[PDB]
Formats: sequence, structure tokens, C-alpha cells
Amino acid sequence: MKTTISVIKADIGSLAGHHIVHPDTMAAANKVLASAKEQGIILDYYITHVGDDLQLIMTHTRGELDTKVHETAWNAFKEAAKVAKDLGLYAAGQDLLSDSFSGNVRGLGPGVAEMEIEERASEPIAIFMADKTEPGAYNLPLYKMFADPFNTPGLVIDPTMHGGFKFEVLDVYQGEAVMLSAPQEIYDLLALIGTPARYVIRRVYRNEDNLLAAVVSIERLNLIAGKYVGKDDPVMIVRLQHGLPALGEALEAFAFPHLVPGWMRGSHYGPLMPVSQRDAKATRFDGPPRLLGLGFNVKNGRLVGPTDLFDDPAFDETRRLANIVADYMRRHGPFMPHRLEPTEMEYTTLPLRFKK
Amino acid sequence: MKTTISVIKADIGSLAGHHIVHPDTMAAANKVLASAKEQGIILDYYITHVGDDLQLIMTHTRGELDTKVHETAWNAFKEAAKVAKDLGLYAAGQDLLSDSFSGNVRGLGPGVAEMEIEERASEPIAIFMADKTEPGAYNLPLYKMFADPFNTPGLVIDPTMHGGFKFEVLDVYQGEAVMLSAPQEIYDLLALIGTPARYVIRRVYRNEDNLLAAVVSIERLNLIAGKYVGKDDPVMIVRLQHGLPALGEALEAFAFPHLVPGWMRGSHYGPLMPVSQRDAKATRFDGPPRLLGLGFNVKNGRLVGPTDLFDDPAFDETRRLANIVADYMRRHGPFMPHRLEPTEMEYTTLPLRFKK
Amino acid sequence: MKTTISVIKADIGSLAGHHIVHPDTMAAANKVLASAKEQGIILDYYITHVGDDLQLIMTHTRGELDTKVHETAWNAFKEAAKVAKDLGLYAAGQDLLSDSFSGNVRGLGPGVAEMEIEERASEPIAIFMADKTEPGAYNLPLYKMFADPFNTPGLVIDPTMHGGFKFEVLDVYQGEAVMLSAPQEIYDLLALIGTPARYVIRRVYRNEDNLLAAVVSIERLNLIAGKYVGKDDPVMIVRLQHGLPALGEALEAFAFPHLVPGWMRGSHYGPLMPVSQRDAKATRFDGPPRLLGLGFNVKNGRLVGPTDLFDDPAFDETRRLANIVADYMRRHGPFMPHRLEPTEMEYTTLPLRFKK
Amino acid sequence: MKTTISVIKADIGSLAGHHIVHPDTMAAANKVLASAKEQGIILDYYITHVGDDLQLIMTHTRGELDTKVHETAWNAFKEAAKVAKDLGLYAAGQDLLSDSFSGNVRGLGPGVAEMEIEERASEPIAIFMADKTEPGAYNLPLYKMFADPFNTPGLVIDPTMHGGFKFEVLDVYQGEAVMLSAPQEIYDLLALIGTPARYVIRRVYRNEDNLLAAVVSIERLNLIAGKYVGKDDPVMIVRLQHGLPALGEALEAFAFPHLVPGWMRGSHYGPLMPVSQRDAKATRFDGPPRLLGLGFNVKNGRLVGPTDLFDDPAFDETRRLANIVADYMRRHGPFMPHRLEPTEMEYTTLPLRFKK
Ligand SMILES: [Mg+2]
Ligand SMILES: [Mg+2]
Ligand SMILES: [Mg+2]
Ligand SMILES: [Mg+2]
Ligand SMILES: [Mg+2]
Ligand SMILES: [Mg+2]
Ligand SMILES: [Mg+2]
Ligand SMILES: [Mg+2]
Ligand SMILES: [Mg+2]
Ligand SMILES: [Mg+2]
Ligand SMILES: [Mg+2]
Ligand SMILES: [Mg+2]
Repeated sequence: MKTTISVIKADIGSLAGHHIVHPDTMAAANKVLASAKEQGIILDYYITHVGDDLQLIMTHTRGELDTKVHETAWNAFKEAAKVAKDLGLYAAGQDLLSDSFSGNVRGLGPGVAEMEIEERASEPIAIFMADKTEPGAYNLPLYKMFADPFNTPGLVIDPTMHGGFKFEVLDVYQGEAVMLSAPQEIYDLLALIGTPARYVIRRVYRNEDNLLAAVVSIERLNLIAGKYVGKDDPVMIVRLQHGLPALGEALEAFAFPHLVPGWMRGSHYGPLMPVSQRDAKATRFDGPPRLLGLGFNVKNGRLVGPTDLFDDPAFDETRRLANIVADYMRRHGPFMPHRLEPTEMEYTTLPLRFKK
Repeated sequence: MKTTISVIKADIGSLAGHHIVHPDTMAAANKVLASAKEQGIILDYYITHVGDDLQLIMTHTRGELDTKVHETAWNAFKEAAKVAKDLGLYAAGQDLLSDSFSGNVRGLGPGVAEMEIEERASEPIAIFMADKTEPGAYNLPLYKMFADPFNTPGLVIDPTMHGGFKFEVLDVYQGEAVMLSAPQEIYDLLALIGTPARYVIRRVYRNEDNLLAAVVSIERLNLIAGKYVGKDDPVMIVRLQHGLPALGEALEAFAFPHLVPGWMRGSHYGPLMPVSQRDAKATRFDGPPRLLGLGFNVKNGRLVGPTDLFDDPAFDETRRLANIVADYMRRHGPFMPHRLEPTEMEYTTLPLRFKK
Repeated sequence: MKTTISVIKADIGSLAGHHIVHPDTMAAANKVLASAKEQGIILDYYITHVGDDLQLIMTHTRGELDTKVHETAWNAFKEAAKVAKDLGLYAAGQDLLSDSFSGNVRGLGPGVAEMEIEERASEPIAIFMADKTEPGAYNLPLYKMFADPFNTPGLVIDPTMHGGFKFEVLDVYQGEAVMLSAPQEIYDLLALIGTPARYVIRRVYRNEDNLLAAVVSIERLNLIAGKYVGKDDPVMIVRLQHGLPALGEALEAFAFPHLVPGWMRGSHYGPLMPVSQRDAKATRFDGPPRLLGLGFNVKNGRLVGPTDLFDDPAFDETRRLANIVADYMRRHGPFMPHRLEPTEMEYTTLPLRFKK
Repeated sequence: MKTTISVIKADIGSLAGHHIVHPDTMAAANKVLASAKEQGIILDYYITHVGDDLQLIMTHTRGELDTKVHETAWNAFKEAAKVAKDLGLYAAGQDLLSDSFSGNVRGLGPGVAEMEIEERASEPIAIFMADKTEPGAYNLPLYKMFADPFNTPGLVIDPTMHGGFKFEVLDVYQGEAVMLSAPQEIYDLLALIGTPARYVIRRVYRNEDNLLAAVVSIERLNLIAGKYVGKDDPVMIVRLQHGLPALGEALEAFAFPHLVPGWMRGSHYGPLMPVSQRDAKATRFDGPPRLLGLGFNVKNGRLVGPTDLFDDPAFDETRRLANIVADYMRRHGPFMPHRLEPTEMEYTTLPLRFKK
């Protein structure tokens, strides 16, 4: 008997630009999930947003890629999008690329990260949700959490973690994945994941017992649509403690606001800014990219929490540095490396008299 | 069938100096607009303030310079001023220069920015309202939003924007306007708008289709009254997205807190400080100048929102820099260039034994 | 009768790594140029280095791409490389890719920027030489100097400059060039030069009279060798004053230390640090990239000067920001966008178990 | 036929406290080494100091632990100490613990780092010499240089380095050493070297070919004398380039001024401050600890150089941070963790009424 934690998210429109989810659209999604919970389809849920991305966090006993859970999410998004359209919100139904649902949401526009697990003696988790970036934004943090002993001293001091972790790395262009184990294969790992537009960490497992420790949403709108229609805006679930990274080691991996692709027009690098729920909205230059972190405990399918992780003074300098770096990046205007590299600009309209 | 967005504002008195609009005066204005909405004169409205300037944001179907909409605003201001006088507020009825109303508010004291438009597939807008400065304070930001590719990379990457924008520049001293198109005429444009006391951007249009993209209030109290009676305190409406600047590009143009004329006694340059609604009040040296930004979507004449745009951590360094610059400017005392140039001081009382 | 200014440079080996040119190698080059000057091949010269790149600045009356001037430079490099080898310097003869010389140095390894001009009533110039980067590093500065009215207010105020400048942009991958004129074609210009690895500004001309105003070295070692053998380390000559940018406008364009490609192992972005002659050496992470600027007047083929342009307190904050940004970039380790994009890594050894 | 690089150092007394080597004592050492060079005992040498430690850098063909080379160093120290005593310098002959020499300097007081090598196609090296700390101060930097891919991206991108490096770790308390290979054994490595007073990296080798890449002096005065008589003040030689860390990767490892044990009275942690030769002297609180870095090329036993590595603006923020951290540490007074842990204080006089 297992519990599945599913985070399914989508942009269904937003106020004043790609800025923030309107509360009336969340209330519409809530009605759908409330009904699903009453019917016993799901055991519990929490709805929120980061920027213009509406987040459905659900626990249930129906496994990964469950048609009914995914269809419940789809319906919640559709009801939210209808309210968005009635309110004349910008980009109403943005990420709902298909007219209809079948099978599951993957390839329809919504992003999904989910894990079916056996709840541990206690089951603390952190869920990270980002706006204005793509799934590869989690590569550097996951490398740090699970492989870098300067981030996660448990790797050095905690006998249960000494055996290390392995990474399922997806080549999103070719649709093939490889497993690489730390610390033995870290140089090979970094040779790949250092290119986050192509090679994305999708899951992480503990080596000793193959315990599933983290999952990342790997939907990429560029690759689904064949052109730029928005930033993917990814989510990740990380299990904590008991020989997995401590909450503090997971958070340590976000204390440095690294440059991630996306931001204005899906065409720029900007610093990932960890923020409180109230600050999870896109402003200057349609960002900077925003990261919301929520901590929960899962108990018999119940979601206890959330606690808003980055809403705390220990991240005030991280936010200040993100602001300073955003200004520095912006002084580059439309030049690389503030503007994206050509292989990723090729999905924008940029492509649209030379003499020998 | 078109929707008109009208922002009409006026100083009708304030608490403790030129500091803040008193809530009882807003409640008085509200009664008038509530009645107008009930009667179907206007479709929706939002009332707020920036500093000592009371803001009436109205949507309706009666066009630009409509006598009845303007008279509704005038009456709301008069009721607010009566409450101000009953409360013994400072400068009760300040900007109500005429004893009576006729035609429209222009030349009577209140400022107005309005645009009659066809609502787009969605109609996101930003409305900017400033205290302690004059309309030319928007020249540099509008130049950046609509012409500078280091601000608005859509000009470079977005095929719909590549054709550029044109600017209606008003010579406010001579009462004549010229149209200049970017990027071809940017050097000529800057030769004018670099003198913001004289040449003010009044409207901006997209070149390809002549779509009206922005409007600025161009009432100038100095020029209406023939002497200094206050700072004009201007407003601007900017349409967003769909081949116009993104919300983030409009906000990028205010990320640098530039020096603007006004501040204490209408006689100084100080940095434009973008602020939240709660911080939209004038304090040190009767400023620094304050900028409030509200995002809305317009839907069949309904105002959805507002979202308070600058109330966000991405502008915390902008505010800090404004504070540092304010202190630096203030160490100049009554010397140029902190004090205004003679041609603009001539409207103050400054003019009021030399030997060959 | 014209004067040609030729800057020909090459890495012929360095002390302790890719750090600094050894003085004995400069003395060897000097002997060759001293002889050439005595023979009347060249009229004057100045020898220096930036980092590990030995710089030959020569004036003569023999035109661009002169075989004898280029062969003189080649011989000076060969004598310098022989001393480097005798001293056991690192990478002795690094940029001397050919065993022998023919025609000119282009394609043999050395970089060259040269302009044949008619000396003006006075002929002030600035010569910029960079280590640990590539020619496209000058794209943003040249755009600013010659097209951006926020950099070069002469474009707005100086009637002789109002007509603007045009840019010869080389597609270095395809070996074709296009001319684009500012301000009319700036959005098209930026769409190209924003990708500096591919599209490089090679020359700039004044529109009114087609006066040649600047030239950049466009040798790219990657493209010459078919693999990474070093950073190109480019040079540029800019003519000043008399309706061309003032010295101060040229220097303004380097006051922002932008991110440029190169740095460690030719595989990273780092900030361009303008430095004095004494600080023109590569240290932390084999950089940051260094920029030396020398001002001269040219008088009947005589080089009057140099003055060391960035050795001045007005660039102390530029250097401090470069240091702060270098640290921030370095915390990214081997991840983009600190590490280069894949299309440019493909020249490194990086290219050297996936399941569906 | 091999070349040996030997760095042998000792404190023979200093001016005004433990502050700086007096030049007359260096001139005395010079006479001895000049004679040794004339006799052909050594091929070349360079004499300098860091703080109160007199440094003899010698190249020769006599191998590691050569009695005659060590006796030459001993004699140079004795002549320098005689001058120190004649000048009434503080702590004249400090590190000369034995009255007489036999075999080699190890265990007599002087520190030694030496490597017998086959000179590579070119042989660039960096020599690091520190005052006011102990050999374990190099553990974190050597880990970074040779194992951390966020420091040395060659580990990821350079096929010649992908196989990694191994570390000879000396347990200085038990006098036994272990070899640990990166990246496979990094967690075990860090579990040891994270305690730098006990486990010290002594040598580093490349895994592929067992090439000797670095050596550290492991003399520890506490353990030689059985009590505190000074800080060991260690030296290290690092070979560079050609599939070993680049100069810039070696320097990157010192860009963070980490806390190291020693400083005042051998009893405190303070930040390691990389400095120029002119700044290599101990001041505030008898520090902070100082690090001098000299780059050379070795050519047929000749020392070409030095270049003063940290005398460069790229380390100005490193020095500023060291100053800020020194002040912060100092506000702790005699409390851990500014004061050393008890197991290391036990060598001081600290050890020299409790009721149940
Ligand atoms: Mg959106
Ligand atoms: Mg989003
Ligand atoms: Mg998105
Ligand atoms: Mg007032
Ligand atoms: Mg006001
Ligand atoms: Mg006013
Ligand atoms: Mg080199
Ligand atoms: Mg170079
Ligand atoms: Mg080079
Ligand atoms: Mg001493
Ligand atoms: Mg010492
Ligand atoms: Mg000592």
C-alpha cells in the first residue's frame, strides 16, 4: 500500500501580463479538487500558485500517471481557465494546449512531478515550484543536494548516506535517459547536466537501497509545441531526512541564486530568486525567476503543512544578491550571455544582404 | 463599440502638509462615483491616492474628453474638497482652480490621461500615478519602454514589434505637437524630450497599425496658473502585451530611479521612487517623488485588479538607491542642479546693488 | 598619401601558465622592429603585452594587408618565440600555427587590426587589446560607442554626428558580411551582434562621408584550427574626436564590465576587466578577461604616447564590480551560463548508456 | 635525468616581533647559496620571505632528502641566524631546534617541500608559502584544485584529467599515510582532511599515470618539540598545465580566504590572506595568516621568474573579505571557535577548586 504525491501545474491565465494567478481561478480549481476529495479519488490536496502558474498538490493512492488523477487536474485547470476567460485575464488557458484530455496531462501542456512511495517512519518532504524558468533550473540544486559534500555534509558524516546517490538524467532532445552514480561518476554527470536545456535530472535515488528521493517535472513546452509558447515553469518533490538530505541541506542548495534560463520572453538568463508565497509573482522584466518552497509531512495520505520555506530572514541576502545580479545582467540588453544561446532562441521568433 | 479608460486626478487637500490624502475625502469621492456607476454613466471605477493626489480610475463608453465623465470627476473632487475643508486639511481644494466646471477638467486644475480603445483579445494595462513631479518625468521611462532595445528586447526579437513605435511630443510652452518615429528618428526625439519641462511625450503609437499604446496627462499647473501652485503630479496609462511592451518591459523602465523635477516647493530634482500603495506618501523633503503602479485587465468595461506593481522585492534596491541619491542630492542645499534651473524657478517666488 | 596603423599580435608563450609575456621575449621582438624602423619599412612602433599576448603597434605607409609589414611582425614573433622556447616558457610559439609565413599573418595564428587613413587635422586614437576573450567581446562596446545615444551624446547634440554610423558585421561562420546603418537598422543590428560568437562587428564607418572610424581583429583560432587552441584575444583601433566619438565616449563604452566568452580553458563567461598596463596579466581562473587601452596621437606616421587609459580612479568601481561578478559567476561551477553554450564548447574536448 | 625542486624554509628571527625577515639575514643566506651554486651543488635558487619565514627555493639534480642540499640550507639558515643575533632580532634562530645538522633538515626545525621530477615539454609551477599557520591549511585548497569540479573544470572538460587525482594523506599523529582516489573516495577523503591538524595532504598524483603533481611540507613543530614553539608555516609546490590544474585553477583554490589555525600565539583561527611580496608580513594580531604565491617555469634546472601571483587586482576582494572576517573573528576574544580546540591548545601553556 503506497501513497502517491502528485504535483500537477499549469498556467491558465494571469492578471496584467504573466504576473500572478487571480484568486477567482484558484477558487474554481478548488471546487473540482474538493469534489474529487469528497469522492475519495484523492485523499488530500493543497492549491497555490507561483507567479502565473496554478499549482495542484495532491495525495492519493492511485499511482503515478493515473488517468483519473490527471483528468481531475485537467478539469480543475479547465474550470480555472473558464473563470480566467470570463475575467478577461491575459493568456487565458495558456498551458492548455489540447482541446481535450486523454490518458494523462503529459504532452497536453501541464507539468507534472509525482512519486509513488511507501511512507517512511515519518515522511517530511519539500515541494519546489518555479516561475519563469525551465526544468533544468533544478540541475545545479539537485547536484548540490545529493552529490556535493560542501552542500550536504551527511554524505561525509552520516553512515547511511556515504554510499551516495544516483541520477536519472533525461536527454530531452533525444528522449533517452541514463543513470549516473555519485561520487564515482560526478565528472560525467556534470559534463551533461551543465547543459540544462538538454540534459535534465528527472529523478534521484539512493544507491544503497534504490530509494526514490526526488522527482522533477520534465515537460518542456518548446519541445511539445515546436515553438516558444511560454516558460515550462517546473516543479520538484524532494523527500527529506532519514538518510536523505535534511530540510536544511535541501534549502542550502538554493541559498545561491544561480542564473537560469527563461525570464522575459523566454529569452534570457536571470537569477533564481527564492521567495515567500506573498512574493511569488513576476514583476521587473517579467521576473526575476521566482522559487516557492513548501514543506509538508505526509501522514496516511494527509498533507500536514505547508510551511513557507523561503519566507525567512536566512534568505534575505539571497534575495538581495538576486536583485543586484538582475540589474547587472540587464545592463547587457539583448546580448549573450544575458540573452539565450542561439540553439534555444531558435524556438522564439528571432529566426524570422550578406555578401561574400 | 469602444471602451474608454479615464484616469482623472486632483489634489483636494491633505493631512499635515502635502503628505497624504485623508480617507474621509476618498469616501466622499466614492459616493459620487458609486452613483455615476449606478446610473450607467461609467461602467466601473477604482479610487486611490498617490501622496496628496486623489485618483479616479474610470471605465466607460463615452469617449475621450466627455463632458459628463469629466463633470462626474469634478463633482467627486468637489465633495472630497468639502470634506477636506470640514476637516481643516492643508490646502483644501488645492487643484480646483476654477470655481465652476465647464466642458471638461482640462485647464481647471485636475490632470487627465484617457484613451478610447477597442479591447484586444485580452486587455492588460498598467496605470502609473506620481506625486511631487511633472508629466515630463515619464519621458525617459516611455523612451525606454517603446524605443530602447536594452529595455524592451521585444523590439529585437518579436516580429510584431520590429517596426517600432512613434511618439507624439508636445511642446507645452508653444502648444504644438510633432510625431517622431523610432528607431529612425531617435536622435531627434532625444534632442527634444531630454528637456522634459518643455517637450513631453503625450501619446505613443505602434508604427505598423497606428495602435494607441500609451497616454500621459499633460496638464501643467505652472502654465495653467502663470505661477507655481503645486506640482502637476502626472498619470499615464500603458497598454501591454500582444506586440506592445510586456508588463515586465514597462516595469523595467522604472527600475532606474531617475532624477525628476518637483519635490520640495516644486523647486528641486530628486529620484523617482517606485512604491507600494502603503508607501505612496510624501515625507523627507516632501518626497522623494513617489510612483504608484497598478496593473489591471479591462474586460467589457470592467476593471479586473488592481495588482500593486512596485510592492515587490524586485524593486527593493531601486528604493534603496533612491534613498541614497536623495541624501546625496540634499547635500547640495539650494544649489543647481539639485535646485531647478532658472527658467523653471521663474514660476516660483524666487524672482521676487549691482555695480558695473 | 596615407598613414596605416597596424596592430598585429600573437601569443608566443608565457610565464607560469597563460599568465604574462616575459620581458626577454618583448626585447627580441623589439630588435626586429627596431631594424624595420631603421630600414624605413615602418615609421614608428610601440611594443607591449596584455596577459600572454605580445602586441606590435606599428605605423607605416604600406597599406592594409602589406606582405612586408606582416612578415616583419611574423619575424618578430618568431624571434620572441625562440627566446620563449630557450626560457622553457609555457606554450612557446602558441599562436604561430604555421611553420612558415606567406602573404600575410591572417590564417597563420596572429591577430591583426589595421586601418589605412588620411590623418585628420589631428589624429587621436585609442587602441584596445584584450586577453582571455574573442573578437565579439567588442560588439557591445562598439554598439554603445557608435549607436547608443545614452553612451555617446554627440549623436544627439553634435550636428556632425547626427547622421549616425554604419557597421560592417561579419558572419564568421559563413564568411560573409553585411552593412547595417544606425539608427534606422539598430533592431536588425542587435538581432545579429547579440550573438558575438557568430556575428562580429569588423569595421565602423560614419554615414555622412563613409569615414572609416574603427577596425576589429576578426581572426578566430577555433575557426582557423578546427578546434580550441586558445582564446583569440582581440584588438581594436578607434579613431576619436572631430565628429567621431570623444575619447570619453569610447571609454564610457567600457565602464560596464560585461560578460564575455573565454576565460578558463576558453570555456566560460566572465566580466571584461579594464586594467592598467601593470595589471594586464591573467590570474584567478586564468583571468578575469583583461582589457588594456592605450591612447595615442598619430602625427606624420609618428606615434605620440601612449597614455594608459584605464589606469585611473574613474575605473576603480568598474574593476570592483568585475571582481564581484567574477566570484558570482564562479559559484556556478561547470554549469551554463558560466560555462559556454554547446555550439561553442564543441571546439573543446568536451565532446570526447542512454536508454529509450 | 631528473630535476629536483626543493623549497626549504625556516624562521631564523625577525624584526619587532614575529613580523618580518630582516634583509641583512637574507643577504647572509644568499652568500651561502651563491657559493653552492658556484660549486655546482645546486643549479639555481631564489631567496625570499613570507612574514618571519626565510624561504630557500632551489633547483638541483641531487634528488629528494639530499644530505648536501639540506646541509647547504642548514648552513644558510645558520649564517642568517648569526646575523639575526648580531642585530638583536626577536627569536634569533627560532626554528633551528638542533645545535647541529645530520642527515637532512626534517626534525631539526626547518620545513621542506621537494619533488624530483622529469621536466615536461614545459614545466610551469606555483610555489605557495604561508606564515602564521600549519600544513593542514593547504588541505581545502588542494582538495579544490585536484578534486572539485566547481574549482577545476578541467576535471569535467579535459579528457586528460577525467581520470582524476589521488591524495597521499598523512596521519601526522600516528605517522602513517593512506592513498585515496578522487572522485570515487571523496567522501572518505573529506572525513579525514576536514580535520587538518591531524590529517594532512602530503602529495597529490594523477591517477592515469601516477604523475607527481603537488607536495606539501609536513613538518609540525608542535609534534617535533612536544610543545608550542611557533607556527609550522608551510610551503607547497604545485605543477601546472598539461593535464594538471591550470595556473588559474590553482589560484581559484585560494580565492576564498578560509579559516586556518595559527595566528596569534599559535592559538587561533583566522582567514588565510593571499598577498603580494611587499604585503607578506604579519601585523594585526600577528597576522592575519599570509600566503605568498610565486609562479616559475623550470628549464634545465633554471628558475625562470618569479611572477608574484596574488599581487593583482583579482584578489583585492579576497583580501577585503579576509579583513572583514578577521575583525568578526576577533570579537570572539578567547572563545572557541576563534581560539583553538582543546586538543591543539594542549601544546600551549593553557594547560598550566572544583567540587562534586
Ligand atoms: Mg503566463
Ligand atoms: Mg509561469
Ligand atoms: Mg509557463
Ligand atoms: Mg498638495
Ligand atoms: Mg501631489
Ligand atoms: Mg500637485
Ligand atoms: Mg597563452
Ligand atoms: Mg591570451
Ligand atoms: Mg590567445
Ligand atoms: Mg617567528
Ligand atoms: Mg612564521
Ligand atoms: Mg613559524
